Formats: sequence, structure tokens, C-alpha cells
Amino acid sequence: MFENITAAPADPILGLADLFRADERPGKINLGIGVYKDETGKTPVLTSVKKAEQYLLENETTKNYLGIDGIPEFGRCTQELLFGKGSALINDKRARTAQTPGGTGALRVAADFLAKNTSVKRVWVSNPSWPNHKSVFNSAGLEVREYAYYDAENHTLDFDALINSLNEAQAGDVVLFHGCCHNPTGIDPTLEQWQTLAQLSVEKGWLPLFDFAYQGFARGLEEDAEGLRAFAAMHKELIVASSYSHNFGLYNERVGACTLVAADSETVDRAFSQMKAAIRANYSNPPAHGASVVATILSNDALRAIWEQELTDMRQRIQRMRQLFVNTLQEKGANRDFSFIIKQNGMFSFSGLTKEQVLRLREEFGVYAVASGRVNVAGMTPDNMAPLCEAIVAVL
Amino acid sequence: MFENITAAPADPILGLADLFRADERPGKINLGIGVYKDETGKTPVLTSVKKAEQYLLENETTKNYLGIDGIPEFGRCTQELLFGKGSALINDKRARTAQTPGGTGALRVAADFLAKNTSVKRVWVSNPSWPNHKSVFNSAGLEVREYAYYDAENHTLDFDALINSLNEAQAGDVVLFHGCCHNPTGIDPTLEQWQTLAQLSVEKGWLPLFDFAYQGFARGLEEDAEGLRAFAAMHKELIVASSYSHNFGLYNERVGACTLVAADSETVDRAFSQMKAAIRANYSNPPAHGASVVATILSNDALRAIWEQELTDMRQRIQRMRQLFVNTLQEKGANRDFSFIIKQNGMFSFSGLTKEQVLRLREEFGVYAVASGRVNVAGMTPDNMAPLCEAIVAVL
Ligand SMILES: Cc1ncc(COP(=O)(O)O)c(CN)c1O
Ligand SMILES: Cc1ncc(COP(=O)(O)O)c(CN)c1O
Repeated sequence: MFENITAAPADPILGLADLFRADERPGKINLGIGVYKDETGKTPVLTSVKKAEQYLLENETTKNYLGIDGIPEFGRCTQELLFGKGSALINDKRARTAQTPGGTGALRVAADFLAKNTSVKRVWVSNPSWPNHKSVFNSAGLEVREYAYYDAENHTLDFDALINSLNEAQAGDVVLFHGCCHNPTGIDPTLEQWQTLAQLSVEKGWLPLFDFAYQGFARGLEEDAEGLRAFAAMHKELIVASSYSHNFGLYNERVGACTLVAADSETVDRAFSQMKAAIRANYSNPPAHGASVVATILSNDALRAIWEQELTDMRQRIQRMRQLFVNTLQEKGANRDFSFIIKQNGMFSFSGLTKEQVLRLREEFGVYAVASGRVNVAGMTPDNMAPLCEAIVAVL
Repeated sequence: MFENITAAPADPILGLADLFRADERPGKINLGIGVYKDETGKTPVLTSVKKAEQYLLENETTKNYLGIDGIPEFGRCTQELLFGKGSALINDKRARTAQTPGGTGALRVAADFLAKNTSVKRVWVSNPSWPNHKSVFNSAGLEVREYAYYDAENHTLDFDALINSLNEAQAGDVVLFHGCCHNPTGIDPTLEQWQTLAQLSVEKGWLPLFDFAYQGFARGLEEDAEGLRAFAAMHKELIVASSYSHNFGLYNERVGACTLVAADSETVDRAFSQMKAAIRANYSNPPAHGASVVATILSNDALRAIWEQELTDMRQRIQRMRQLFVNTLQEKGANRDFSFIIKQNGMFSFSGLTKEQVLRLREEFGVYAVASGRVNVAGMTPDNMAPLCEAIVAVL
């Protein structure tokens, strides 16, 4: 068996890594990373997390299994971050949360739940989107279709082309929205647009699936769910997949959740059971450590105070780099307007460079970036900003 | 969309615990648990585990992602544990290990790998088996078929019906073997019987899949891998799904591995990349905490020393409760020979009790058992042994 299995193709983001740690020549800049890096270039453990991990060390008495849905307090804190402090969704008891292995595991259990219990046969994702959205939905047996999103010329949300591509989508199709900090584009709808899409979605019959992986990195924790909260205001049913990988620095402990809301509680209880059946045939029940660290910090006023300040300085660093990048491009002599970098959100933006420009940048040296011209702004430091900008100007 | 989604039935194992908690009776006994419980009735955190968690607390500088296959020495260590330190499979670089969320996770990853890359279509599981076996394989789109195993009349392995049901069972069918401590019977093949099944497995063309959830709980760490090792001597190809939930008491940190062995190095690397492609569309990369704890313990000779003793104490406690159960039973008047209980391994046995006697023990007494009559011997203490045997003697 296996004698003739063909290799899997190299995961585009994930293959640049080894080319980088193989280059080993001097002042290399890797901007194809998917994680936050500080001014040192390190991805530290938040000290709010180090303080909650020692409370757990000293307080845990069992590593017995968690329920299929995970830790209760985890679920409740997630519903308050997503829908806000006193919403009807929470008080009417219309939402159920299964703690999950990361934002990806959330996507995948929604997908198995949806493939196995509904008539959904499609999901519309944006062009472009995180590459792995096509593969997780596809591995569940769903067809993924692409709506338009980006304007390659003006560097914006081509709203008129997104509405228009979306008009081909039928009722009972799921449409996938990135809740804030769009990967790879960083371009996000205004509240006025989110409300347009909300209303259009009610009347055309889409099921909304929000993927909320960077809450806190564009504007702020609540501001960032303004979009999800306008859909939630008017939808009877919707699904939200989130991740605490980026805002808690908890990448490898696999921390995310998958929230179901339905019209009332007895329906969402009946549907969450089939969601829970999906989890049990997948990994049985979730990793406790990282979700325990998330629920400890969010449950306690002192730790949550320190965490919000750690999320704030990460947000503010990215914002300082976006600004310091288009100013250094200006004074080192760039002949294109990069102002648009300042209008986009979170760690990613398309620099607007050609495939052959990113290949020459890497080979004629030093700057590594995703072949799409995607650049992670958190890989820039005041120290490497001038050699990086040096090289981008030298290839324009 | 979720309006007419139907409930999903009570999980056989899971749903009993509620019934118990919620019964609020006096001296009640729960033998429907699936975790080790000590003499006092609790599932503690191993001392060696708590020492590696302080080591990690003090030493981790980042929670940046793990590769798709997780921690390398985690993988090296489980290959030596499974196949012994000088195995040709290791020296010839014929096996690849991916770290997964638990043994359930390992089994869903093998299933998605087989279902979407291979031609498998069928996997044969013993009758009876752990009930969630059928659900992980069915969720990936594979038929599960049953082979006979257990003789109710003599309480043994009737090898003749097992060998006879694995006939025909087409070349290229998957056959799942519990490596040691068969759940639910505790009935295991002898080394002559493992060697016969190995020989008949290469004659016939089957793909063996070992579920290895309890290594160390029958007669030893190494004694318990003789079966697998007897197949691994003769096969070109083999999959192993192991869990570190029980022998390390790390139930909820989801620690398990999925090992692929193919006939040589180049084939396992081409087949393992499609395995990684299956992982990446599921949860993307594995929970780091529980597996970091298993690699710190197994790679530090001091800690490994304390752990093997902790593991040994748990094996011996279960061996004592098995003797103490048939003894107390013979003294309280027990009408039937229960000596077979001592012949079986690990934490489970079928008590040989009727669905109606199992409800008699719950409704009239405090004894909770799964309706198959499966009891977990680790839920017995020197203390409750005699109220428990008085109740089953009353229903015989
Ligand atoms: C848009 C998006 N969705 C999901 C994920 C996956 O999140 P996680 O790392 O929590 O699995 C990411 C992160 N790579 C993402 O950017
Ligand atoms: C035979 C068998 N296989 C796999 C598993 C799953 O182990 P885990 O809880 O680590 O996923 C168990 C335990 N429930 C088991 O008994």
C-alpha cells in the first residue's frame, strides 16, 4: 500500500522557512513568518501567560479529561469577547462554544458538522484568503468558491466587485468572513459596509461563518467585533471560529473555539450535540493547558489588566512599523506611493510587488517574502527598516 | 439551517457519569469510568509530570508553533518505546512519527490519511472494541467490519472464530489490533498467537493498524510491545496509533502519536508528507504542553526513573484489585467462578453480568457499570471492595 503515494506539494507559507534557514548569509530579513515578533525579533511568552501557567502548576490536581466542549469558563469568556458583555445572544442562551485545537480546528469542526448535518455544499471564501481555508473545507467534502475582494490597482476592498460576485451564491451556502485583520490583505470593511453585508445576507439566505483570528490587532478588542456584532444583531444563525493563538501568544498550545448560534436555545442545544459528536470522532476532547491559561487571565481582573496592556503594545508596535515603513521608503527614495500600508490592519499587507520582484529581493538578497508579495509587518524593527527599504527601492 | 437537525444519541460511556453524579445516593460506586483512579479515589498528576511542568515553566522562551509533526525527540522517544532502541525500523529510517492530539487524534489522522491517499476502504475492528473506533473510521468515509474475538461462555479469546472471521477479508483491507489491554475485555493474544496473526497477515495482504493506548499496564513497557514488534519484524508496512493519556496521566493535554512505517525511507517520506497534509487541514500542528512533558521525562534519566516507578505502581494496584475482587467474591458467597478476572489485563473486564443485572446494581445498589457489564478494576479500592461484592453476589 503506499508504494505509489505521490508527495504532497510544499504548503507555500510553510516552505519559505527552510529556504531561509538554509540561506545563512548575513543580514537576512524574513517577512514571510506568520507570527508576531518584537523589536528584538522574538516571539516571547506574554508575562500574563507565565503568571497564569504557574497558578496552574501550583493549583492543578488532575489531568483528567475535559468535557467534549472543553472548559466552561473558557466558553463563557469567549462569548463575552465576541458578542460583548450583555448581549441577548448570551442572555437568551442562543450560543454554544466548544473549545477547539486552535482557530484551524474550529474551522474544521464547523466544516465536519456542516458537511454531516446540513445541506450546505459550498462555502465562499475571498480572493485572496489564508491558503488553508480551501484545504480545511475541502477535506470535509465541501466546494469552496471565491468572491472578489481586493482591488489590485487601487489597493482597496472592491466592494462593488465583492457584492457582485456574491450574488452568484445561493441560499444555504455558507459565506466566510474574516472578522478583522484580513489575511493576506489587511483591508477590512467599514462598519457601514459590514452592515450592508449584514442586511444583504439576511435576505439572500447566506449562513455567515466568521473567522476571527486576530481580535485585538486593528483598533481594539470590542471595536474589532463591531462587524461580527452587526451580523449577530440580525441573524438567527451564524458560526464563529476564533483563535487565541495571536492575541495571547499561545500559538503552539492550540487554543481557539467554535461558537454556534441558533434562533433559540433548544435548537442550538440540539445542534451543538451533533457538533460534539463531530469533535468526539476527531480528537475526543480538547487540550486543557492553553485554554486553562486563557480562562485564568480572562477570569481575573489583575491578569486581564496586564494582558490587555500586552495586547496593546503588540497592536501599537505593528502600527508603528507600518508608519515607519512608508516614511523610510519615502526618504530612502521610493518611487511608488506606499501610503496604503498605513490604512491596512494587523500584521499583513500585500506590498504590491511582482513575483519577480520578490524573487529578486530574496536572491539578489536578503529579504524573504511570500511569492504573493505578502509581507508580515511585525518582522520589521527600527534596526532593519533601512536595509529592507534599501533593497525594495533597489528593485522597483 | 439548523431547524430540523436531530439530536445525536447519548454516548454509551459518557452519558453514564451524569446519571451517577446526579443520582445523589449515599455510598455509590462508579465503575463506568475510563481513567485510572488511585486507592483514595482520585486521578492525581504524576510526580514526574509536575517536575517536568516546572522545568518547562522555567525554561520555555516562546510558544511559537511546532512543525506539523510536533516535537522531534517526542517522536524519537516514541519510536524507541514502540520498537525498542536498536530496531532496524529505526536504523534504516523506515518509520515516521507525527505527534497528534491524543490516541483518538492519531486514529482520525491515520484514517484521513488512508481514506484520501490510499485505496483502503475497510477496516476490521474486533467484536467488541472501544465504541468510538467505529466513529473515527466512519467519519473519514471507511466501512468498518467486525471480526470475532471473545468467547462469552469461557471468557477467553477464541482464536478459531477470530481467525475464521478474518478470512477472505480482501487483500488491502485494514485490520485494527489493540496492542495490549484490549478495551473492553482485557483479553490479549499470547506471543504464539501474535506471531500466528503476523504470519497470516503477510500471507493475506492486510494492512495492520495497532491501537496502543495502554503500554505498560499489562505486564511491562517492553513485554507489552512484543505483539507489535512481532508484526513489525515481518511487515513492510504498518501504522501505530499510541496514546500517552494513561501511562503518563496526561488525559486532558491530548498527547498521542501516529507512526507510519513503510518499506524504506524514501517511501515513508513521500507517504508522511501526505500524512502532514492531512494534519494541516485538521488542526494544523499539535498541542505542545503534554508532549513537551513526555519528551522531558523520557529524555532525562532521573525523571524517567521516577516515572517508570509511578507506572509500575499503577500496574500493580490494578493487578491487586483483580486478585482482591475474585477473592472477596468467593468469600461473600459468589455463586460463580470469577477467576478469569485475573487472567485479563489492564483496567477493563466484562464482569459477565446481564444487562438486567447491571441495571439491578444501579437502581437497587450503588453500583454503576457500563451496560455491557464492562467494569473498570481501577475504580475498586480495598475500602469499597466488600459493599461492591455484596451487591453483585445479591444479583447473581
Ligand atoms: C485567517 C486565519 N484563520 C485561521 C488561522 C489559524 O489560527 P490558529 O493558528 O489558531 O490555528 C490563521 C492563522 N494562521 C489565520 O490567519
Ligand atoms: C483502546 C483505546 N484506544 C484509544 C483511546 C483514546 O485515547 P485518548 O483518550 O488519548 O484519545 C482509548 C482511550 N479512551 C482506548 O481505550
